[PDB]
Amino acid sequence: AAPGKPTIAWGNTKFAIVEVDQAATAYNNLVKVKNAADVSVSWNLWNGDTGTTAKVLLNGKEAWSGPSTGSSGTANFKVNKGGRYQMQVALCNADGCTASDATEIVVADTDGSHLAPLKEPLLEKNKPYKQNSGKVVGSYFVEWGVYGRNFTVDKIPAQNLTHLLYGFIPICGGNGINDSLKEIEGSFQALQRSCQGREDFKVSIHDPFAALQKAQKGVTAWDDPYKGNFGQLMALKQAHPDLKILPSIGGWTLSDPFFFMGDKVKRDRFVGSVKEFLQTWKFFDGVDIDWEFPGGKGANPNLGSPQDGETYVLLMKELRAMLDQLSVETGRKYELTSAISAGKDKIDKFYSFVNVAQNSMDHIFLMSYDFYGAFDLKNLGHQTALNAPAWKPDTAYTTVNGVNALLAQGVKPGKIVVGTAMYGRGWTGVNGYQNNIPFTGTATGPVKGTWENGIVDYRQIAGQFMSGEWQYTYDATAEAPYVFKPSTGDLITFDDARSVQAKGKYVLDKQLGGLFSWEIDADNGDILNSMNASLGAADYNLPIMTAPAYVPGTTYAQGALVSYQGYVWQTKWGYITSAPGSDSAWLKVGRVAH
Repeated sequence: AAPGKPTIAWGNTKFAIVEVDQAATAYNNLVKVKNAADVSVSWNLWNGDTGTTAKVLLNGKEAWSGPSTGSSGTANFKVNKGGRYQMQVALCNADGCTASDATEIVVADTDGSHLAPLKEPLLEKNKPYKQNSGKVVGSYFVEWGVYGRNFTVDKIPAQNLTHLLYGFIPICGGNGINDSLKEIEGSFQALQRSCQGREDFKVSIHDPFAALQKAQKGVTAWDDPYKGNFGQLMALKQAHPDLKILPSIGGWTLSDPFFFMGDKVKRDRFVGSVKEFLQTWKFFDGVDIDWEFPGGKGANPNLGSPQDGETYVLLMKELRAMLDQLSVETGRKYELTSAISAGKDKIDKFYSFVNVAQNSMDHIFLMSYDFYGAFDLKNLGHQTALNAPAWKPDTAYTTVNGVNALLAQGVKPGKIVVGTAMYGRGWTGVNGYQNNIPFTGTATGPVKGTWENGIVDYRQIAGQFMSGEWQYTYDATAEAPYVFKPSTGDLITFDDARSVQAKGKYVLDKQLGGLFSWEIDADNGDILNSMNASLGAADYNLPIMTAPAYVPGTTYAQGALVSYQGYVWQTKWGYITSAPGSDSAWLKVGRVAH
C-alpha cells in the first residue's frame, strides 16, 4: 500500500529571498539579493515502509523530489517567490503518496508578499475617504520621524493617500560632495558610515537602522528580515496595493551631489544605482527627484550652474529610459516625479527646462511653501498662501504665481501637483507693524519651534496656538491663516483646512493634478482631510503591579515594565523611547496602588 504518514521535524520555518544583516552599518554589507531562498525540511517515519520517493509540496504543488532512503530525510530546495506556504512532505511508492500535516513556512521578499496587510485604524482627526477624485493626494514620510517625532509607518493614514513619498534616499559622497550634510550634527558622518566601501554618486540608505533594523509594528522579530520603515512600507503595500510609494532622492541637505551630474560618468553611475535600488526594494513604485535646486540657491552657497537646467532635463530623460527598461524586465509600471521650486529668482528660466522634461515625468510636485520664514527677519509674509495679501498685491512668491509661471512656459497643468504645508513657519518679537497686520513689521528672531527653530508642526498650532494668548486670523484674500501672540510678537504662518480647501478648489478649476504635503507626521488629520474633501472625495480590571517610573530619554528593551500615569506598562518589542500610550509599542498590564 501507500507509505505511512511522515512527520515533519521541528526546524526553522523562516527564509528570505533578499537577506538583510541586522548589525550592518554599511549599505554594501546590509542587503544580499538572491534569486531564490534556500529552504530546508527534515522528516521522519518511525514505523512502516518509508516508500521509495519523498516529495516536498508547498500549497499542494510539488517543490522537490528524491529517494526515500530510510525512516529519516532532509530536502533542500529553492523558493523564488515570497509568501507564506503550507509545506508538506509526502512519501510515495507504486501504490500512492501519503502526505504529512502542513508546516507553515515564511519566504520573505522585498515586495511584502510574506507580510499580512498593515491595515491600521485612522488616528487623531483623520477621517476615511473614497479615492474617487482622480487627482493626486500625496504626502512625505521622513525616515528620521520614527525617533523624536514618534511617527512610524503604522501611523500613516495611508487610505487617504494616492502617493507616499519617502524622504530621503541619499547619494554617496564625502567632502565636497555632501558638505551640506555637515550642518546637521552627526548627519554627514552617518552617511559616510553608510557608504563605506561604496562608490560616490551611488544611492544608499542614510539611516539603515531606522530604514531596516528597528523593530516596528508587525515587523518585530530578530529574524524578520525587513523591519524599520522598509518592512512596514512593504506591509502597507499589501494593505493598499494601489498606493504609490516613491523614494525621494535629495532634499535640502542631500542635494549637493546633483550639482556634479553634468558629468555623464557620474550621472550614469547614479542612474544605474537607482535601477539597482528599485530591483533590491521591489515595494517602491518609481523615483522622486528632489534636487534643491538646479542653478543653486539651495543649502550650499558654493553650488549652482546654468548648466544645471540641461543637466536636470538629461537626468529625467535618462531615469525615464531606465524605468522603461526596468518595466520591460519586471512588467510593472513605474512613476518618475520631481519636486521643483515654486518661486525663487530665475525660476522662469528653470521652468523652460521643466517644459522640456515634463514628458519624462508623471507628476511635478510644486513646492508652494517656504515663501517666508525665520530665514528673513525683515520681510514677513504668508509662507504658503494661494494669492498675494491685500497689503502687498505685488508679492512675487505665491502658489498662483508659481502655477502661472509654469503654465506660461508650457508645462501641462495635469502634471502640476500643488503643495500644502503641514507645518508653520514663524517669528518672534514681531514689532513695528501697522493696521494690526503683523506681516508689515519686522522680527527679532525665530518663533520657538516644535523640533527646530522657526518651524511648528500643524498639530501643535491647532493644539496650542489658536486661542488664549493667541489670535487666529484667516486672510481671505491671500487664502492663508496665521496665529499671533501680541504679548511676545510670536507670528506663525501655515496652512489650515480652509486654505487647503482654497488650493484644492483652485486645483479643480485650473485642471491641475492634485495636492501633496510636507510632512505627514505633523498633521493631526485636518490637513489631509481637507486635501481629500476639497479635491472631490467624500466621507466613508488589571492586576495591581509595581514598576519603576518611566524615565523619558531611556531606551527600553523588549519586556521592560514601567509605571506611568497610574498604570504599569510593558514594551511589546525593542528599542522603545516613547512615552507609554503614545504608540502601539506599549501594553497596559497593571494598575498602581492608589
